[PDB]
Amino acid sequence: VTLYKTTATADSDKFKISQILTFNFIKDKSYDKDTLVLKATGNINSGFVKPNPNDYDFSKLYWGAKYNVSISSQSNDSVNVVDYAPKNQNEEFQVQNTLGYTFGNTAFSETINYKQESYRTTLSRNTNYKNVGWGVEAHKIMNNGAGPYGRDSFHPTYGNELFLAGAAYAGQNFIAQHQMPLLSRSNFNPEFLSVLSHRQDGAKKSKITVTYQREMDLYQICWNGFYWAGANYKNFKTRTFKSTYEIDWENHKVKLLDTKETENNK
Amino acid sequence: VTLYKTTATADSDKFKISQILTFNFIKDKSYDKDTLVLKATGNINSGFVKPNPNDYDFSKLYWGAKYNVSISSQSNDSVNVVDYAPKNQNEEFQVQNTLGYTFGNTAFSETINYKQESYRTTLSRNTNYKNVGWGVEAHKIMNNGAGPYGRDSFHPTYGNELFLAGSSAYAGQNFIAQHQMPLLSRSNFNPEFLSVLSHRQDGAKKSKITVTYQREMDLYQICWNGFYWAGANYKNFKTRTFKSTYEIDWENHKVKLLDTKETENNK
Amino acid sequence: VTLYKTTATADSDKFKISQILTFNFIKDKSYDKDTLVLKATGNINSGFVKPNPNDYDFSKLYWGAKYNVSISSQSNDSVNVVDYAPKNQNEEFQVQNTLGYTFGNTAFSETINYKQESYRTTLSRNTNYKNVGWGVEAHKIMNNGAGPYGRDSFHPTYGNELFLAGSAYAGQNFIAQHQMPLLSRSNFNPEFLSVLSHRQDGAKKSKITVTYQREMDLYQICWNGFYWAGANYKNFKTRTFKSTYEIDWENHKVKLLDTKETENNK
Amino acid sequence: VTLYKTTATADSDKFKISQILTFNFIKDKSYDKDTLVLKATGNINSGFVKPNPNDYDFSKLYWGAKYNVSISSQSNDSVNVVDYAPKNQNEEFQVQNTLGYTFGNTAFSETINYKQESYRTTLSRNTNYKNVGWGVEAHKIMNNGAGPYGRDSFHPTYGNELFLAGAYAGQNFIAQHQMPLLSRSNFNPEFLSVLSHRQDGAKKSKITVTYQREMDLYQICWNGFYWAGANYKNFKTRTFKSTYEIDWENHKVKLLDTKETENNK
Amino acid sequence: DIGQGAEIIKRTQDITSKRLAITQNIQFDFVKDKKYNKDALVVKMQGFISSRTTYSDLKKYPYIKRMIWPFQYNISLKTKDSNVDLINYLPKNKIDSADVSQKLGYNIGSGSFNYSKTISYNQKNYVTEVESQNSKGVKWGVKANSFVTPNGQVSAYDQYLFAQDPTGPAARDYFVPDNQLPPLIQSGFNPSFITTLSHERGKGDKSEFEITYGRNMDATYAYVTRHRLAVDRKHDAFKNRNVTVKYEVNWKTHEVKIKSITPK
Amino acid sequence: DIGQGAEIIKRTQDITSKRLAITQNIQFDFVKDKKYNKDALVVKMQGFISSRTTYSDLKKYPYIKRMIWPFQYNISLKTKDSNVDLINYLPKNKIDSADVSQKLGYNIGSGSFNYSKTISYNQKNYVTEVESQNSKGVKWGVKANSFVTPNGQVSAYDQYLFAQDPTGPAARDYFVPDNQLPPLIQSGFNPSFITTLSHERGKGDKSEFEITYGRNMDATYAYVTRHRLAVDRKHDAFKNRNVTVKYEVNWKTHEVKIKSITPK
Amino acid sequence: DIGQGAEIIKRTQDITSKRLAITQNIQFDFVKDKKYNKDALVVKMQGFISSRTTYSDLKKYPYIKRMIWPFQYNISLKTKDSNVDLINYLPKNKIDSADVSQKLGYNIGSGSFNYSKTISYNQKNYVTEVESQNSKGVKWGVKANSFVTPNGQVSAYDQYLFAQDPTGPAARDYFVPDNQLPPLIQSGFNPSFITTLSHERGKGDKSEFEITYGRNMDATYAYVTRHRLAVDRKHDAFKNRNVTVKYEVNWKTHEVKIKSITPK
Repeated sequence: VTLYKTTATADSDKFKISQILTFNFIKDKSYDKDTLVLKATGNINSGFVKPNPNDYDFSKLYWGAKYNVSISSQSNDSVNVVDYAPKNQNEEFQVQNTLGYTFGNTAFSETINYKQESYRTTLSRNTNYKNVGWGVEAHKIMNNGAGPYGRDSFHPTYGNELFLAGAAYAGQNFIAQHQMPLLSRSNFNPEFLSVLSHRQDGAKKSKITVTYQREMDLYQICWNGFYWAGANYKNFKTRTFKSTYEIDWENHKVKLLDTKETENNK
Repeated sequence: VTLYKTTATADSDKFKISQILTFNFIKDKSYDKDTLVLKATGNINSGFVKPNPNDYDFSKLYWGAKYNVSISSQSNDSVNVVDYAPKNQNEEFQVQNTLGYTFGNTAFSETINYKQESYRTTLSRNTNYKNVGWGVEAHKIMNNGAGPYGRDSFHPTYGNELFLAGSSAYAGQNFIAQHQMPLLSRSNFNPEFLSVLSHRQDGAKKSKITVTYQREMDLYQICWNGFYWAGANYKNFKTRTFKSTYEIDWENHKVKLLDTKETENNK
Repeated sequence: VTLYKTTATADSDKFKISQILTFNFIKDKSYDKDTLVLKATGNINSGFVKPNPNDYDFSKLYWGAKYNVSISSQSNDSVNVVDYAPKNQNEEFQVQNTLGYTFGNTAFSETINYKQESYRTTLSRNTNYKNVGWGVEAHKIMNNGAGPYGRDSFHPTYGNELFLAGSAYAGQNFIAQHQMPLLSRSNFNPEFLSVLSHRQDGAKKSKITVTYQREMDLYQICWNGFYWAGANYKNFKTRTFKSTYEIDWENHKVKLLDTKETENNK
Repeated sequence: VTLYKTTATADSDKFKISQILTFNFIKDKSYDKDTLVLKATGNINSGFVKPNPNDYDFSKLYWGAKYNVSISSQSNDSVNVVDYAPKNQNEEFQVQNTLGYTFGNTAFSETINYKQESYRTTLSRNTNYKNVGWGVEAHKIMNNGAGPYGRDSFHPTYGNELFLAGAYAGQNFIAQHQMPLLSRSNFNPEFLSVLSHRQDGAKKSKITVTYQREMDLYQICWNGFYWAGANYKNFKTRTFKSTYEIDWENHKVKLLDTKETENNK
Repeated sequence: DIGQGAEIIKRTQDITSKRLAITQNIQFDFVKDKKYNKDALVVKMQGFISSRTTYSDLKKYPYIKRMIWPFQYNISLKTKDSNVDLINYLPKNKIDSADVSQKLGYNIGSGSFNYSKTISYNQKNYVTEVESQNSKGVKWGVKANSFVTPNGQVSAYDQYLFAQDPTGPAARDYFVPDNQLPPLIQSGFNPSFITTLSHERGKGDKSEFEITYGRNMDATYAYVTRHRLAVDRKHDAFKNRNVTVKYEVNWKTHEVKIKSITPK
Repeated sequence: DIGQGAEIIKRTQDITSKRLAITQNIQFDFVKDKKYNKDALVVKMQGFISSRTTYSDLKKYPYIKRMIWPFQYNISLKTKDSNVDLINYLPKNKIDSADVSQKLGYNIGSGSFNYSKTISYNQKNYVTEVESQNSKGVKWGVKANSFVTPNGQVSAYDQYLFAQDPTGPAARDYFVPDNQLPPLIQSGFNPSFITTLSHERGKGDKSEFEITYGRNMDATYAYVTRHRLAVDRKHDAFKNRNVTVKYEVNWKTHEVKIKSITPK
Repeated sequence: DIGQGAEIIKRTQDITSKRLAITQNIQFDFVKDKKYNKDALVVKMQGFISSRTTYSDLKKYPYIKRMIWPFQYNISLKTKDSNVDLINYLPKNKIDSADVSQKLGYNIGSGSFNYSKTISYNQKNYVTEVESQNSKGVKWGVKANSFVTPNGQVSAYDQYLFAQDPTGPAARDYFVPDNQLPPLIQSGFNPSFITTLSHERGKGDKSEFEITYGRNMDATYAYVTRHRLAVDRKHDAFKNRNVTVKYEVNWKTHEVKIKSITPK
């Protein structure tokens, strides 16, 4: 067994998005193919936009509600994506059934214990033998003791109470910025792993495509005269940074070839 | 110390019973006999039979209530069964005694903490110096919060409430949901048993081992008397037994399937 | 470092007392003396005596209430007892102080958490540079939920309720034998360790004195016409087994030389 | 990598303060400088003073309320203080929010779990590239179930109830055994520092090690209605300064200077 | 008791059924155990089976909203070679275990009596059951079991599962949002299964393995009538949506080729 | 402290008493400890003692139902050789230990005071006690202790133990089903006991060991009269139902022979 | 997965800004990893940032008492060398996690129903957040978060924080004593941050790093009027009280020099 390491980086200073790519080329004699371990890290800003405190009747903010990463090989190359991490978790929780009797009374109860995270990571459905992708999506978000809420919470009168503070000025009736989830207002620091195999009778060079993306949701509130109500609009803004790297399976080098910064706005 | 491995398999596709046998022949210079480690795995279907939803006044089902495995040597060979796993557990539990006084009142209580398993594994009484056998028997079965129940639960009016659901419906629809049953009652038993056998070196170059997988199926039925639904369980109403005989070559460390016997008992 | 092992045994079939002695002779070049590690095990019956069920007005039983072991060297030899196990424990326990207020109410409480053993092992006061000895004494004994009791429990009316059960025959108004502490009714299995040092310019042979002993207490109950009352009399019977072993520091051998079985009865 | 060990000691029998200095000189080929690991231990008496039981209307005691240690290099030498322990802790605690509802009400609660220590260790602000120093200060002190109290606890009527028991004034203090160990007995410091030395620097350098105690004056008085207490910080200060000569060439240390200084307010 | 770990020769094969959104990641470890009688092979089965969870309006009745979702994931390995045996596989079925705490007490202030009992056990979203196995292969079913919601746990066999008061006119609006759906429904399943297989020597060099991945989809229907919500459930709406791939194995040359895949 | 671990020579002997349903699985490890003065031998005692639990009708009074069950299991090793010592054995008796939690409190709303105490300990079905030992042998008794039921723990010395309202006419119907019987009653006992023994050199080559396995059966009787259930208990109904096996040991040739067995 | 650990060359640099009371303790580990394509450098950032917490009387209004304290600590590393990449750094931002316990129950003595839910999480005084990063550098902010007091936890964003009823005439007397202030306020901050950096070979030997330490001070004002206490809070009263140090790195000679420091 022999190992070769290297790195490659790609920045989008405009979008505040960075790709750090860490490479382990493995040559294993008990293997008929070349192995590449690829760790994808870096930064993806949430793109959070502070609300204007002067807004009176209706006000809005943007928050980072989903992060998408993908790693691909090309249809025409001999490189397949064979493994990756993290994989989808078959979630577990713990149960307690209690039955009690007194003499007259008859009590019973059930308790469940589970983990709760503000953002959840799942696989991309477009995952296949030449592409693996993950989505980090806003999951269980607590206001104070109120919640948990998500992108699609809907109360029949008060709407989506996700970042609504108290149902003053509209732009001053959002919750404190510090009270928001870190990944909604700051930066996502991805940590994803992929293992790719390469046929030895294949090309001396291949191309890998790494995509970092942010989905920004528009959260707004308005005053109807009686209450404050809120609404969340998903992926109202999308910022996407696509990089193409040239892999030299012969010399164990990597070189950035392409960059594409794409701005979608609804 | 020298180790030699091998495997042998035997299927009963009719009974859905399969024997996977894994062998470690051990030669130890500090030992005057040949050692064989035998791990017995595979599959034993429960033989579960779905009830007919159309049954009205009385309905029935079969479920896998006990699984029996045995490994034997022959009276005339020099091969003895010296060790095995699992062995019978001397069960442990934890106690908390509490005494309390207030001034006037006087409370006391005791709490016990223990494990509860739906199926329990114990040794076969026919176990001896040339035969070891285990029985995995239905033990503590919960309906919902109701229970635990077993093969011989008996309520004076409602009979055996093991798989009785309630409701004013058809009999064959008044059993509990299939998914609510114990896995080993409705699916497959995946045995994992270990045995150690010793062989005299001045003995036969070849020996014969007999491995038996078996299922005892119970008949659970319910009936409507006009006022309530009542249930009853009949043990080992059906028995399916798969017997295999393997030839052991202590000289060349080989194993070969020789006999197969599929036996069907029905009451 | 060089190690030599051996064993020696001594029985008192009359008293049901047995000494198993396990020896490690150590020669350490970084040491100017010879070392001997001596583990003392075996058996000391409790000498428990079942009560007569026919006894009517007053009844009695004997129970093993203390076990004593000692290991000694002789004043005239160069052999000192330098180390041993177990040593006396500076016992620890855990405390929880709770203060609570509601508005009106004012609660406070304190909870202590500690271990409770039926028999306790402490060092003998006669311990010195040529002798170490232990006493295993009946400590915290529970009737049912009642207790804990000891050798000197005294209720102003009911006396010592140690083994008192409850309108029957006296010899039938004791608690069940199985309800008693194991060491009060069965056998004590000592496990004591000692380390002895020997001057190299000393005698080629030394003598060690090992003593196992049992103190049997007399527990009795009587009917006064109104209640059953009990009393415990300490060391009413004493059985003592003394062995003297010859140690050959040159050849690393041990040989039993003396035996003495002594019976004291009050 | 090569390691050389040594020790050096300095006593102030007058102040009951002792410095034990343990030295590891490290020569690392992958390093361009000489390394010295210095562990500073020993003893610093609290200077606790039993109160006079005969005192009637007002009584006082001194107690050890803060301990200060520092380790320095000199401005003109090539020796910098590069590492040390302990460093300031970003304290953590555990929270439990509970919300409960009943109908046939609406209760909520929050619980926090944290450690509580009588004396707390923090870094000295004068810490810099040639000096590191620690302060061990009286922090959370419990009377009985009462407290916690500190040097500056102030009840509007009863003042500082730190060592107030409930008679004679000098007998209305809490029992001596009820006080924190570091307030009445001895502080046993255990501090670690790492210093780097330029190889083209002096064959010999000087290190200054300072042990100090701040004694607070705790007093109580009877006004006719209640007993009240007050704490005065650093009313007495005892300081022991030692200067050691480090021979980076031969890996030796030698005590050069001693200064015992007494401040009294 | 143990067998068998020594020198390995590894091969990998990866494949996707565009039609079905199922990816097989298969690793083949040929085992040369110098203490063993026969040839041995460890097949490590991984990959991705997309949830293919969909939301729609019925073609004949667009006012009725349908959620189609995976109730079971299907995994199997089989072979026809008479010279090949299945000698190990993971996971296996196990006996469930639980903790019990049982209490009795009395009070005297008056006379009073109390009893309580607590059962404590661990739950999975999806349960992995060996549905069949023999010397020639094994088939697992990964079945929806129980899910976490506000106000407690809910069973996969409950019909009102996933249905909600509509938050809009679209089909999706009739069903719970993604943050109330577990990873195996919202996204899909990441299988990890292992099988160890033996091969008789001197009786042939080639064998064929049929690996199968797939889904059993349930359907939950919901629609609004009379200001009351009507919800209904079709169990095993679309069974055995599976892709089967045939691999050929050469035990002598250590070669692995993909023979076929259905559907593409 | 350190004694005793070095080169071993192992021998095995296995045997069954058809009459009594008792199997001895005995392993003999001859210890050649080059740091030790004497010959050494480790005897590992395993096997199976069937419960022989039975249900019947009394011959003279068939309306009375009897359950016979093992209250104690008996294990012992003895020798007569004067050159042989017992120098170690497991298990040994130990001092019981327990956890205690004790609490005092007050309230003022009014004046009120409360006290509570909790003892916490571990329980076994069967307790293993050293009943006797000396330089020539050791005897253990494994005694029924406490059993888990609905509504709490019950003592092995309770007379109404295992009795139940009959669920039928048969004898078995008068006693609790197998799922309320522990393994040592429902099935039997799997002994694990060890003894280490020394042998004086140059004073003889052969020694003889008497290993004994067995049961003490208690009997629980039940019958119906006057619509009330009559239950009675006979303790030590059948004591010392034991099998004794004589093994001969040759300390020079490392040979072990089975000399005798009673009953066959 | 594995990258990147092998042979090291270490250099240290230490420096203090008398003006600002800030000390950088910086360690440079040149990594000669024979499995790696490029040059590598690990920068270990430690030191001391004094809290510089102060208590005073306003110059224009001496009756108003001001407490100035560090709300945030600032740490950053940047470079301009195009041949230099940031390929690793610690800490990183992570997703928060919490434990949930949820309970439902019923009683019948009558009908009654109860529900309770408990969220359980871990708290820090100061939270360390990545505020920005790219291939040329990284900037962390260590932000005041939550503090332990009598009667519960309090937020750093509460305005009445640290204010108290005066125990005297001095400014300090208006604010909580040292024993109610956390180490990062009473004393200061001990930074521990790491960055791994690569360097392209044959395109230049020297690079320059800008390391920045500092504080953002908040100010809490308190004064007494009409026997009611007036407390007010100015957030980011004094932002970016930072010291920047320029280090020059020679990747060939393994030499590190201090180029500059602002302010001195």
